[PDB]
Parts: sequence; structure tokens; C-alpha cells
Amino acid sequence: SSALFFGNAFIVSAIPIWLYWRIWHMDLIQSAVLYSVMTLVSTYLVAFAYKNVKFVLKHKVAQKREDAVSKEVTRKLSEADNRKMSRKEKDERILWKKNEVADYEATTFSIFYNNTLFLVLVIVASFFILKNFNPTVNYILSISASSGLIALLSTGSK
Amino acid sequence: KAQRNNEDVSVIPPLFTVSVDHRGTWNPWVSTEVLAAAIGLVIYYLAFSAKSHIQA
Repeated sequence: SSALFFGNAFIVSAIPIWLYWRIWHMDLIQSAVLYSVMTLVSTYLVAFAYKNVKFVLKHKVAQKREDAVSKEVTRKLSEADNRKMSRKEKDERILWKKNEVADYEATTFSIFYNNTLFLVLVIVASFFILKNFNPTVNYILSISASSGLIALLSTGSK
Repeated sequence: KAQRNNEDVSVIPPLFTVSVDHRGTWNPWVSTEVLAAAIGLVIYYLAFSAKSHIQA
């Protein structure tokens, strides 16, 4: 799970580089290091944001899965095995599997929410703020601001 | 001098004639840039999801 989270964070932080790869194509032999370092720092910040958001939303997700918990209760109990089962282990196993699926769905939702928020302000920034500043500096600052806001929306400790 | 006499274009000794055929006039979309801003409408779906989160 840690490895897949690592890879997902890196790929979602690198896909902006994927769309910025051939769109301008300025000195790749020298801009590759800049792209790598920005991707790494964005990956770290977005991973911190993902951890914070999943931790804060797990409280709601606990009761969000209650209907599915009861649905699995129905099947785990509607059997002659449940007539002479442990009568408690069933609850433990269904809680474990529902927690696992809840964590998976919550992480997916958070990752894609941050990804969707990533490509909202960057386009308008590159379209407008280039009037007075260098386009490359504008793209760099837009990416930095997007990463910072993605990190800050997690905790929100204003 | 013939035009004032209501004479047809073809009743005067001409030099020659040419026939033109260029069907396919004007060839595109009306607005090729304003549709780019329409990508912002997809965030209304996550806004509705956030409203649902506020609700339930």
C-alpha cells in the first residue's frame, strides 16, 4: 500500500510535467533537473496532503459505510454456518474488509479531487499573468502555488 | 455604350469566358477559444459533490 501510494503521488505530480513536456520544449537537457525537483517536492507535499485529508475524512467515512456494513451483515449471518459460528469474528472480518474498501475509495477520491483542483487555476494563470512576467517564471510560480494550496487545503490550520 | 442600351453581356464581342467552381465555402467552429473556458464547468461536479458532503 505504501509503494502504490508513493507511485500514485509521483505520477499525479508528474503528469503536469507530461503535459508540459512537448507543449514548449525549452532546453530539456537543462530543464530536466528542474522538472524532476519540482515533481519530487510536489509529490512530497501532495502525499502529506493526502495523509491529512484521509485522516480527517475517515471520521465521516466510518458512518458512510454503515449501510454496506449492514448489507454484508445480512450475507454473513444468513447461513447455517452463522448458526454455530464465532458470532463475533464475523463482525471483525466484515469491519476489516469494509475499512479496507473505505480507505481505498477515500484515497482515490482525495487523489482525484486534488488532481482536478490542480488544473483549474494553472490555465488561467498562464493565460493572464504572462502579460507582465516571463512565461517560464509564470508557469513555475503557478505550479508552486497549486502545490502549496493542495498542501494547505488538507490541514487548513489558518 | 451597350449597357445603357439594356444589351446583354453576351451580345457584345467578348475576349473570352471563364468558369469557376470552388464549392466548400468557408470550410470551422464559431468560437475556437471560448470553449477552452468550458473545461471549468467540470469542477461544478466536484462542487456538487462538496455540497452533498455538506448535506450528507
